[PDB]
Formats: sequence, C-alpha cells, structure tokens
Amino acid sequence: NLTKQKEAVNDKGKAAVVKVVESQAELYSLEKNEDASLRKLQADGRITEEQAKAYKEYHDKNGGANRKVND
Repeated sequence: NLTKQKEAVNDKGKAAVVKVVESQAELYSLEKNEDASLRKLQADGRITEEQAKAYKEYHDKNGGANRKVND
C-alpha cells in the first residue's frame, strides 16, 4: 500500500538506487538474454559493489544466489 508520486532530477536514494539496479538488471536478462544481473552489471561494473552489494542484501540479503533481479 506504498506509492510514490514525487520525482527527482538525479535520484532519491535507496529507492531510486535500488530501482535503477533492479530496472537496469531487469534488462540484463532482456538484453543479455540469460538471467542473473547484479554480479554481471557489476561484472561490467555499471553498478559498483557499493549499491549492488546493497542490493544483494536487498534481494538475497547477501544470500549470494543468482537471478537476483532479472528473468
């Protein structure tokens, strides 16, 4: 039951950050055409391990499992 109508020129923080990681990765599967994401976007280094690791914690909770954000 949480919605957001506000906007920001650059980013908002853990929301926009995670959101760009998820959305960016989401494509990884789209483009990539396989799966995973984090380790890979990171692999390419788009998102360093600063936010990505944070995301790894967001999804996996640092589980280390693949997919994380994709399909």
